[PDB]
Amino acid sequence: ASATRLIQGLRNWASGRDLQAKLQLRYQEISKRTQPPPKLPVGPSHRLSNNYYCARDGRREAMPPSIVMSSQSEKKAVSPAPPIKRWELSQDEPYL
Amino acid sequence: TYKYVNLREPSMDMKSVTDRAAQTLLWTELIRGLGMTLSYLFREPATINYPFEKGPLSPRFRGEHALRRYPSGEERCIACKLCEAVCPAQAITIEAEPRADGSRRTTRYDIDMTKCIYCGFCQEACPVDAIVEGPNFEFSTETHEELLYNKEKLLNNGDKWEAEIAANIQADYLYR
Amino acid sequence: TRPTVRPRNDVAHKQLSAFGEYVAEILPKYVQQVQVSCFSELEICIHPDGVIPVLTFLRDHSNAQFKSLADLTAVDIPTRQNRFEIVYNLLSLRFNSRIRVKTYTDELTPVESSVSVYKAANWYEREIWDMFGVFFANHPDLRRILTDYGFEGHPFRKDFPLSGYVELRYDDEVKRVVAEPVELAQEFRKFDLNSPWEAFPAYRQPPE
Amino acid sequence: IFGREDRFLNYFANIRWFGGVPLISLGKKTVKQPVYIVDVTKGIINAIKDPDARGKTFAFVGPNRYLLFDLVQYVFAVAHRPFLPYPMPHFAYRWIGRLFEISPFEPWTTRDKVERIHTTDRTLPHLPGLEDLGVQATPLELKAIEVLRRHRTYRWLSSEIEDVQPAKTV
Amino acid sequence: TQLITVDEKLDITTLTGVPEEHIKTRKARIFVPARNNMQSGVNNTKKWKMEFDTRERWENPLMGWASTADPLSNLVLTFSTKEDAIAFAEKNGWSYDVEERKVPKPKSKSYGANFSWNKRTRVSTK
Amino acid sequence: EDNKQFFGRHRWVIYTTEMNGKNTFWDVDGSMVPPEWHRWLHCMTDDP
Amino acid sequence: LLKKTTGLVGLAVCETPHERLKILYTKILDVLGHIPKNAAYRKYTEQITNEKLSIVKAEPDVKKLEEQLQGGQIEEVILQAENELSLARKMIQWKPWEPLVEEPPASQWKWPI
Amino acid sequence: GVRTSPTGEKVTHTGQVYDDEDYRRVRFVGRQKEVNENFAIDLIAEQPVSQVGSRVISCDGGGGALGHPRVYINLDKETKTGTCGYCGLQFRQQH
Amino acid sequence: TSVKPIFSRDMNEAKRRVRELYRAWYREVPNTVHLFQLDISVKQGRDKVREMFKKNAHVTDPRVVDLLVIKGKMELEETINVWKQRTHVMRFFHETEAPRPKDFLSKFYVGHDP
Amino acid sequence: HPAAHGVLRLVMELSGEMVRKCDPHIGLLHRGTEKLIEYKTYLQALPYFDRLDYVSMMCNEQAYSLAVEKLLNIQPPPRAQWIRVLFGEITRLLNHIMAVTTHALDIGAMTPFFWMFEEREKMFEFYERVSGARMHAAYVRPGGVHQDLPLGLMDDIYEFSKNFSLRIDELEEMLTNNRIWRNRTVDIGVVTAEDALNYGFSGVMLRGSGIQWDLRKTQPYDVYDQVEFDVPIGSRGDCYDRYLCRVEEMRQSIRIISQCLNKMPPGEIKVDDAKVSPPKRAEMKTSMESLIHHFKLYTEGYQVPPGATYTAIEAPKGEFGVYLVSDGSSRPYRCKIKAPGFAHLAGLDKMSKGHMLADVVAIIGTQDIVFGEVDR
Ligand code: SF4
Ligand code: SF4
Ligand SMILES: [Zn+2]
Repeated sequence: ASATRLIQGLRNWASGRDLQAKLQLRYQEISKRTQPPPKLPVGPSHRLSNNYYCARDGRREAMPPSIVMSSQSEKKAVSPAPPIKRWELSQDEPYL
Repeated sequence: TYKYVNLREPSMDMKSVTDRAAQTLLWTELIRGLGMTLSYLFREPATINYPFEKGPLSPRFRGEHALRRYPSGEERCIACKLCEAVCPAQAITIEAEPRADGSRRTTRYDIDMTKCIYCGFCQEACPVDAIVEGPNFEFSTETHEELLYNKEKLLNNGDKWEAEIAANIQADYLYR
Repeated sequence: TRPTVRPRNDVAHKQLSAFGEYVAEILPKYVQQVQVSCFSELEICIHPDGVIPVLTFLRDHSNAQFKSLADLTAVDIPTRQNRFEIVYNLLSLRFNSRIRVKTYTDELTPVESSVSVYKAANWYEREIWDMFGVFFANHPDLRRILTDYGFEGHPFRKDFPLSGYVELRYDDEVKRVVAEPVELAQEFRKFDLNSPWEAFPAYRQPPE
Repeated sequence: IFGREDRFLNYFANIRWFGGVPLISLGKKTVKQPVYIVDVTKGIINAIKDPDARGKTFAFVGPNRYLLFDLVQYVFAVAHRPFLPYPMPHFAYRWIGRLFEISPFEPWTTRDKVERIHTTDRTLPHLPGLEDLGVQATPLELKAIEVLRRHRTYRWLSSEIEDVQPAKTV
Repeated sequence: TQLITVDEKLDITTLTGVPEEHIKTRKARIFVPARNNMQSGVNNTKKWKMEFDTRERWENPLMGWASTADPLSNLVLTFSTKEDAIAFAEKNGWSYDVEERKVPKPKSKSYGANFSWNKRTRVSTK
Repeated sequence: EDNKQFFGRHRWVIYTTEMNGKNTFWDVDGSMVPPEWHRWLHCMTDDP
Repeated sequence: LLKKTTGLVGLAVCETPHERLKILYTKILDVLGHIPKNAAYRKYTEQITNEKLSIVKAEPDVKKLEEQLQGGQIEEVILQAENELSLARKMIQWKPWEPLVEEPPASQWKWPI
Repeated sequence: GVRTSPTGEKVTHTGQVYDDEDYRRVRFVGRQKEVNENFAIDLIAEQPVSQVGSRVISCDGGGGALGHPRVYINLDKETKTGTCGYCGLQFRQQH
Repeated sequence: TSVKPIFSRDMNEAKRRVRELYRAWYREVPNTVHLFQLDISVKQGRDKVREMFKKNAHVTDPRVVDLLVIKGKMELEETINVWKQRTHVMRFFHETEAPRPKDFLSKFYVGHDP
Repeated sequence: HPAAHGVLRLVMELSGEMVRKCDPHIGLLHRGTEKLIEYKTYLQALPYFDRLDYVSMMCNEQAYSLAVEKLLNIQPPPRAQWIRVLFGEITRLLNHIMAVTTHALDIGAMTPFFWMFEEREKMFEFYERVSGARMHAAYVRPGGVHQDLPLGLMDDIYEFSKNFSLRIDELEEMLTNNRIWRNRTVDIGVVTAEDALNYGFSGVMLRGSGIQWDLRKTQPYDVYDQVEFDVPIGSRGDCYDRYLCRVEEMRQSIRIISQCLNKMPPGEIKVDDAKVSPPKRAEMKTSMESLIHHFKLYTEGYQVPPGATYTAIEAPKGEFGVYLVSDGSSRPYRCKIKAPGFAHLAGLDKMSKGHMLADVVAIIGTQDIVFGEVDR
């Protein structure tokens, strides 16, 4: 955004779009290189009361895999999951 | 949740067929591509003038390694060997012994820059902020063994870039 | 256990257990073990002699339709007499699921190739021949795919060391890249990082 | 010493540009026994490692003694080039030998190169050789093809080592 | 029947690609590792290990690093039982030394023994 | 500095012709910048 | 409906889905008739194929049949029927309803070691 | 405080110096040996001892989160001064 | 003790396959000498083939020798087409490695290795 | 060769110019990654995944982190999940720009390469601002992310995502409507749906063949079920439909980036389990348990419960899978990386039947293949 108006007009005609609204070169609109210092918050476990680790352990709740059939009725046939629902068409740009 | 890309059916009427035939015989979209190149001819190029015009960076940048000091002259490292235990490429070699005043200080601190992957595990596993990854990246050498930094080179780099390393740490220490 | 512990899926666990019982009762000749992990994954440990009659079933049955072969893997565990564990990962797009089929073999006994089931395995098990030495019988083109042309030995075996027995360097007398016995300038420092205290009591093996 | 980067076999293979490789009385009076470069290098290495090699004066020679005419014939037979020698006197050889030395760059030949090429190799059996340093002398027939494969044309570039007649030694 | 009868011992020495120098000169050791006495945990003494003898390690001329020429310097193998380790050892043609597992002897602890009446097990202080 | 130019071109340096006893009239170097100016030149801060 | 394309590449439009599906399902049932009754594969395949054949017979339309068969397009349903028939022939050839071939070793499926 | 070896080579703060008969000095001829002239022991010996009026003291090295972990130093002994493990600063009870 | 065979039911079929592989290698050697432009004779290549075949001469297991035959056929296929370079073919001739000490005295002189 | 992606050896039997057989010899970039992964801890093997797909770094980071978190029975905080999804979509834009521009470069259009590498440089600047390294960030870790965003990054991402639509419009004006571009891609490399399914193809290879399958819609992960986006579907299986699918995926990635920018929640960045994620550096220098956990995490590492799992994500090249087997120690017993490039290069032989030399190079380009992930 420093070129003269003739060059901007010829450029806009040749491109077919408006390039002055969206320039690929950054300018003073970007964020400043210096910022105020932040204050990051704490998580949900930063408490002084009722914070026992045995009640919120993640690794210790893992279990060995549940072995079902091992070699040491008229039930229905079963799939691994119900069949996936049919995908709906896009309502924004259906291209149809 | 899906769209039918490239399934549009072309028209059939005489005006659109004449338009398509005119585009075929007169090459309209080739002129469109020529016009787009001509538009890109008249823009400001994004080329910076190195080495007078350095590219933008961040205070978190990882480059050459350095050893810091306390603000009294004492070197910060107390030879805890966390950095060589967390270095994934085993670039850090540490050997330590008690010195004259009984302080736990290093005797050998070697970083192989050709082994180092520049990921900042050592600068984030250091409990006393001793080893840091400075912002310098223009340190290419002409010989392989010059990229084998001992303790003296790292201490000299720390004394050379302390005035920048301290400012970068002061900028970025609240995110850690 | 709300904000940190990963949530548990029980419907998928029940469905996978039911499908594991279904597969085990359909094929009692080859299926040895069926297990469901805590994060809802199904493992079917089968006999090697049923590598082909199981997989095609999962490829062709109307209730399985595992049309995709995601990954073919091999695991080297030297503590067993059948040290090699070949694992197939199958993806079913119709029923939106994943299954795992495991089998065992040693160095000498060949196992039947599944190129007649999934053609992607045409490369995949070939990779195993490059890195574990498991010979896949009835293969179209079985040769090395990742290692050097004159390379000897299978690198991903656990008894194979990290650095190889040879290294390449340029020699100006013979004007050639030559292979020499390895001499590391700095040894790979082996670290003993195992904690001597028991971590998970749920996996405590009973003593002898 | 002959090798890949030498100036002994390559010189003989490069005489063919000028003409028909002239010699002094066809080169049938001078006897030469060239030696491989790797044999000399191994001899030097062993002499460095030998505590009993200090103070000696070794003489490194090849295994077979050839005449110059048959040596040039074998060189041109390995290189697969036509070999048409012709008599040329000794005094006229230095006259054109000094013509090539007036170049400011590296000269192609000098009078001294002509003198040393047409000088027969003396035999000194009293001086210890490569065998006393534990080095076996590699014959010219094993490495001549490796040296001279660069000078062949495209027509005979793919011919093997054994498709040649070895020269007669004395 | 698609099965054959093989009566000879196992031999995968010619298929593993190891050179003979690191086959006929190596001496493997099969052992339960010793507990670290600075600690008190016993979880590191559960599985048998196969280790190899230590070869020459010298100093680098440039940096003083520990240069080596032994490819099997950092090869530790883990086995559940002694028989599996010995079968893996004789399968690959390695001469081996087997060390027996040293289970500690159980004691007879007694807190009252610190307060005996006519014995020498009285604690001087506590 | 000239902030009217686009980002990446708003700060530049003209190197000297004499640095540590070397004639650097032509052979300019990117490592000839002191660190206190290396912070500002590489756009790491807004304060010189 | 007379669909111009099925939406997938290399899959042709089937003009008569009902008759082809009936033919394939009847052929599958006739092939599964040879398998012994105590094999669970015969019972399960017969159950699902009889349910699918009742669905195909009951619905005269194409879109409603596709939406209530839960298989997507009718062409992949026909392809799945063909694959089921091929599996039925291979299962007759294999006979996997026999007991287990061999017990595994005692330390074969134990993790961790 | 860098001393000079009789060969002319400089001695580092560790005390490393190549011997007269050591061949590895060929790496230094025509070039320089990189040593640091700011010795940490001499610079920490110039720091004055801080007099405080408490039995125990807390040291973090200064700067808060930019220093070492905070430790506690006892100053019961009056013959010697309690020294920080990380920073090397020494404190003394003034009584 | 009943195992699954790979190719040979007994030792006879396995040694027949070994014989056929040796015939194929002996026929193939002059072509690899000619195409790779090696500086060695055909007899040297054939004696190297014989040495590599006699290196594994102590194998008395049908499955192991079947795998050896498979690997030899793989190497033969890799050298019929030019997939190996000159370096890969010449790596069978250790031209750059000095011969190690053999007797006890020289091994005692040069290092601690047995 | 400028056509091959760095290291690739096609031995091609040609009938003059028409290809009769293609033999892709690979392994020139085999580094032996998944043995050294077994020889290192989990945090030490985390930067290994930045170099498999060296244009999809945080996607592989997210795959490895999801596998380790599944084995650890923990989950990251919501802000970490939103950051991971936003940077995954930025990474998808990076990979798709690389794929389309390099493919057009081997076809012959070298100008959109220079047009889109400026946007690539801007995204690399975002990477450097958020992690400190331009490509190999090592940012996504098991338990969330390593560090929080620097202030003012969201506005820069917003401006870049504002102008990137015009950049894509310029590229599509250049390449899509061109007749010469069509003549190289209209009837080249047609793959049927069944042959794509049976060859282990995943991602765009399926989606260009009309197969409706996306792992962010069918088997979604952390917060991909909370965003809204469309899935492009091809019709003919040629290179043209898949190029159009990639461009539409760039558009939908921009849509997801905007949705993630407008919906970022406050909170932390790591899990609060200090036995898995390291504590804050201010807490390490003050508390005792924090220092002990910092020591034992940066020396030994956390202990993963024993077991095996297979975690797959939708990388821009397709299904990216990790098979992780842990024996209860602090180092992985086995870690196999399933990359789509292996299956795509395996199917390249059937892809290039009856085609020409330039058709073979177009087929090579239309599969976005990097060989670090192919050779592992
Ligand atoms: S940056 Fe990473 S690779 Fe380099 S020395 Fe530090 S820990 Fe090692
Ligand atoms: S982590 Fe820091 S204090 Fe510890 S040894 Fe390394 S540099 Fe020294
Ligand atoms: Zn202090």
